[PDB]
Amino acid sequence: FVNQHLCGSHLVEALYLVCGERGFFYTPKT
Amino acid sequence: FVNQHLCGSHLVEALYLVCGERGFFYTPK
Amino acid sequence: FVNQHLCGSHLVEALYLVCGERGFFYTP
Amino acid sequence: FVNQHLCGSHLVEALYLVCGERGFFYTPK
Amino acid sequence: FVNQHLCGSHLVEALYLVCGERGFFYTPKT
Amino acid sequence: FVNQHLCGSHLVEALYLVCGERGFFYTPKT
Amino acid sequence: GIVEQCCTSICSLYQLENYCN
Amino acid sequence: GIVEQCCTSICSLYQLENYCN
Amino acid sequence: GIVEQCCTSICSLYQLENYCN
Amino acid sequence: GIVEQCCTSICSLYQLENYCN
Amino acid sequence: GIVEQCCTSICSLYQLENYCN
Amino acid sequence: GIVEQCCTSICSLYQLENYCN
Ligand SMILES: [Cl-]
Ligand SMILES: [Cl-]
Ligand SMILES: [Zn+2]
Ligand SMILES: [Zn+2]
Repeated sequence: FVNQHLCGSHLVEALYLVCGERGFFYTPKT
Repeated sequence: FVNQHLCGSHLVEALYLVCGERGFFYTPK
Repeated sequence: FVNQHLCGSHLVEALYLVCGERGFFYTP
Repeated sequence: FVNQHLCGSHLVEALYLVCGERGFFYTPK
Repeated sequence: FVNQHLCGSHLVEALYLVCGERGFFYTPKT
Repeated sequence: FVNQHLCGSHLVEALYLVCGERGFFYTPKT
Repeated sequence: GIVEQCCTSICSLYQLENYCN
Repeated sequence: GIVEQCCTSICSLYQLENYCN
Repeated sequence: GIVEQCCTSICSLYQLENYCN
Repeated sequence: GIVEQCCTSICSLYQLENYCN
Repeated sequence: GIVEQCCTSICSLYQLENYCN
Repeated sequence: GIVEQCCTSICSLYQLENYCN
């Protein structure tokens, strides 16, 4: 689903910014 | 460090593309 | 100066997420 | 849905490029 | 909804990473 | 290397907005 | 608003300029 | 997950902070 | 064309490379 | 301004909110 | 090339346009 | 760390894959 593919692109960019120093995990599968 | 800050935004976008389904962990520090 | 130019593209995306419904004025 | 939300991120980016040193106003509501 | 235009935006970013030094062509028709 | 790498990313997105329906060729070296 | 104008249909550079300061 | 949850509705930065490690 | 090929179904890295110079 | 302040050093989410309407 | 002209000083939308198909 | 490795010099796609889950 490209829609979900696009959204996740945008969600990794927001996590980057919100998490700062701590980092995050990106685990779509789920 | 803003150059690093800027580069890191681009690295997560590249990790998202490359990793796909597997996902990735991003740990700056 | 391209470095500042590249940085404000990132700052406007950040402002977009932080501000939400408030919006913002972007004045370099 | 979040279509509007995704579209707005792209619009702020296009305004940034179009407006240059002028700056711009982003007022959704 | 500008879905196609949004998709396009992401495709050129993906093509820039993938193709590297080779570059690429972007024709919205096709 | 990185600085020009980062600028090229922003460059293709500006070409995408500017060229619209005509499309474009991105060839870094050329 | 801007999202109603530019997210339903694609806006030209002339219409985006309207929001420049 | 985050997709089902933040792709069907908008997550505020406070909902996003939960996925930070 | 690219848009036809990759805007409904996700194109992999290998399909994207078909559009490299 | 925002530029001298946030392109010099990394601005937190708290600092950026001073720029919101 | 483009990189040589647009990665040191800002290229305007008019200059970028000479690169379109 | 990826920052030190890929912010100093450009990581190929193979190099970035090193950091996937
Ligand atoms: Cl999108
Ligand atoms: Cl950058
Ligand atoms: Zn998008
Ligand atoms: Zn950037």
